Amino acid sequence: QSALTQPPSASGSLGQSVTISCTGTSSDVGGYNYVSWYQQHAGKAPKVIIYEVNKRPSGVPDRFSGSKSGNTASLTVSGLQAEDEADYYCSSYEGSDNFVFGTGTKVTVLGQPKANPTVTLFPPSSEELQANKATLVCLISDFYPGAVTVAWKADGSPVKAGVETTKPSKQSNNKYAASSYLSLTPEQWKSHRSYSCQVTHEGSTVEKTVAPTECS
Amino acid sequence: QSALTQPPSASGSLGQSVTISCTGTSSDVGGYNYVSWYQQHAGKAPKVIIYEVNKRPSGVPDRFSGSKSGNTASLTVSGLQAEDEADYYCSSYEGSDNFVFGTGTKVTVLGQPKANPTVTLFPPSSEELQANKATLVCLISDFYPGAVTVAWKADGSPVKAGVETTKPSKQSNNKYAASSYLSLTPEQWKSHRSYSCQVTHEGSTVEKTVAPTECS
Amino acid sequence: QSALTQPPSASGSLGQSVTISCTGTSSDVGGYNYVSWYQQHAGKAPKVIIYEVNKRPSGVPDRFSGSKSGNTASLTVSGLQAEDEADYYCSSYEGSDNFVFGTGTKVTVLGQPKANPTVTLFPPSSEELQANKATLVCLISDFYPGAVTVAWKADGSPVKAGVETTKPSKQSNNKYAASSYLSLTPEQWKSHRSYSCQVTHEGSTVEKTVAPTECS
Amino acid sequence: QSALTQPPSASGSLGQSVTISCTGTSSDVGGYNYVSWYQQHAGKAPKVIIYEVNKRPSGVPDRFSGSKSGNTASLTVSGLQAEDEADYYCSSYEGSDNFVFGTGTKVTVLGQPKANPTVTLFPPSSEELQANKATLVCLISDFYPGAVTVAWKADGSPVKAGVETTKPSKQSNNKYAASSYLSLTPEQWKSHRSYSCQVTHEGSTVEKTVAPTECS
Repeated sequence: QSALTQPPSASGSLGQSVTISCTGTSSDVGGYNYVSWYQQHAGKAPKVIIYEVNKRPSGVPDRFSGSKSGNTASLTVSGLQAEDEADYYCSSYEGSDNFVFGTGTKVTVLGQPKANPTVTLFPPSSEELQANKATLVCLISDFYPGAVTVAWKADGSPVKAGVETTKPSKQSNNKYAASSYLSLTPEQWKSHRSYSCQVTHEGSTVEKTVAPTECS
Repeated sequence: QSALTQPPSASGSLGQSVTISCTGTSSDVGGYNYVSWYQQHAGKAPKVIIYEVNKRPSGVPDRFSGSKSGNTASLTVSGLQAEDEADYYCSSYEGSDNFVFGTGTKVTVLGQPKANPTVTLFPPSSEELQANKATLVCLISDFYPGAVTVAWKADGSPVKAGVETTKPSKQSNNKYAASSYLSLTPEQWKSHRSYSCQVTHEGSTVEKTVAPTECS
Repeated sequence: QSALTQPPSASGSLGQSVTISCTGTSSDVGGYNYVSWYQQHAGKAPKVIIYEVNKRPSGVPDRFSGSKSGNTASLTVSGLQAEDEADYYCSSYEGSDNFVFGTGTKVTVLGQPKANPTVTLFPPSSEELQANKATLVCLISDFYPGAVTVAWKADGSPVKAGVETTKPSKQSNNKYAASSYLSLTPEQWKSHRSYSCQVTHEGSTVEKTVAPTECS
Repeated sequence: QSALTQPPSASGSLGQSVTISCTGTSSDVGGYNYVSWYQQHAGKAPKVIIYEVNKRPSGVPDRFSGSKSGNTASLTVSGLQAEDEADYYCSSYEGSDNFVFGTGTKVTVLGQPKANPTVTLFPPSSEELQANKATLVCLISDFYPGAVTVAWKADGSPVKAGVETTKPSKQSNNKYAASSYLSLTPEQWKSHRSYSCQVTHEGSTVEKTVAPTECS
């Protein structure tokens, strides 16, 4: 369906203002005047915090803003101490036996660290070399801002047919951790050059390449 | 506060029919209509799936209605389909632009086969150990239920303050499984005798010890 | 033969919602409509209670609908009301004047309070015994569940080939209880020491012995 | 609602023809041309055996008849060996968010005896004279044709406010048995003259009177 184009996590420094945008089509969000922005303060009941454009229900606060920028719907939060710490959802109204929601701009800043992802790439074992099950597993410990873009490449170009990514979590301090792994035939492996696991941030990134070969 | 009464949890089969009950004030669901429901599954953005009272866009197969007796507004999926089970929610106009919604349900639907669990662990590359440490990662690829525990054993005894786990899953509408990680350097590693991961799951315990696999 | 698939038994509460599923050939419920349902409770004459597919005359409060996904035509009572529990049935035109109907359901609805049982036995008039026999009759007036047994004891020991019982009930939408009868003449009577009726019911046993009551 | 006026049990002698009638109003059954007559061969799925007037589905037999006698709807069964042994239901179509069913003319003849009801009347006990609970219980053993009209009178005239009648049954040979009892204050009892329990057949009847009074 639609996508209502939303960055992943917006990560300020308390006493801040962010803009979350929401691109759709030109029809809706563009011409159309009905955008809605809700808040799931750690999921559950994402409340309507913004409706119409910059309109606001009653049992929702101030500090809370939003515009219909001739093609992008944007919410501007301007404070953010112990308010934005929510999942944020942008929704586009329209008359098609539907009405659009977008992707999840989640907010926080309450943590300690906004330190980086720790990735490693464990290319296939003997599960693969013998057991013939070609699994390269790409791992990410010690996060702080839990945001995991990951993209794999197959020798040069994108790769993504039989690859999974474990929605993330990590205890102890919290931080965050997660995985992404790919499973195919041996050869698809040993016949092939290299696999890349690049988790991404904005002012973050880390890339990694595992390549085929031999034993002792 | 404007809450929408609805149970926190639903159950059923896939042979008969399920009904979630969204109840409120005559204000919201008494003398007003405009009860929309959304299909959310923790991570995709909620889907309008009965609007007004029982009006439904491509997504309602058919007997996936809702109607509102008095102010007790129940949506029924007649039949029931092996979907994923999580959150359904109802919002009504409660009028003066201040929409409100009942939370919950989720589901307990037989008609999805329990699975058994499939492990992959990949401590290696084949240097890892001569030069530093790498780290041990265990991956249960799958098994339906999502009700488990993993331990790791160093030739017979659990090592300690040397373990990190937590997640249920991802997948699409398939299963639930996660991955464990221990840092064990070299001798911490092999000096360690040999390592099984111990997947105690639903009365069946499964597990793989790994020793000399070398390079894959 | 033209049968209408529907479960033989339904269950639920009175807090949520129940759905009975009437499924058949596209002939009946595929490309034809005209699925009517009747509320029968073993003794009153069945009541049309969703006609065509979800059209309903005074009797449907409201969310007491039915809809037909594909040919799986489910009727939902949203809410559910402490009714009596027994038979619901669906008939569709299956066209060429040869209507057909699914049988069953009945119900298992919490939301009706179990009762305890209340006995009355009346062997007498006050001559009965000097002149012939009369007969012993025991009446449990009531108690909700309807899951029991009655014995009769002649000062401690069950007499034999001297007993007749069987029934669940009547009442309106209240309870279930019945009445026992033993013919015991005179001496067969008092020569008999004294008679308790023994109502073994749902883990609680209740019972009344009767001796000298004389005339009432 | 309606009543669709139907005698209770029609009781031939095999190789016979009976007429079951169905009076309603003048509107329906009268003018109206839609009567329907179904068969519950010991309950469950009462099939449509007659529709329109004398029209008959396909998987139903011959021997089976029915007319729309300008105000009474009648079915004439003409054979009856091992066919009529059913509950029989007369139904009147009409356009009032309804469609009428009538009362239950049940059929049989397969038995041994078409012998009479055995009634007794156990007027209040000490439950009543002391316990102050005024219960006169009217009992009917050894039936063959299970048909129990019962009517109580209070000194002369009808009586029926707090009186029950246990839908009937009896094991051993079968036959049939049942009860009917009345519960009121002592005085309503001892202040009052007499209570009558008349079970009725057609070419049957039995009447019984219990009157108030004293002990030893």
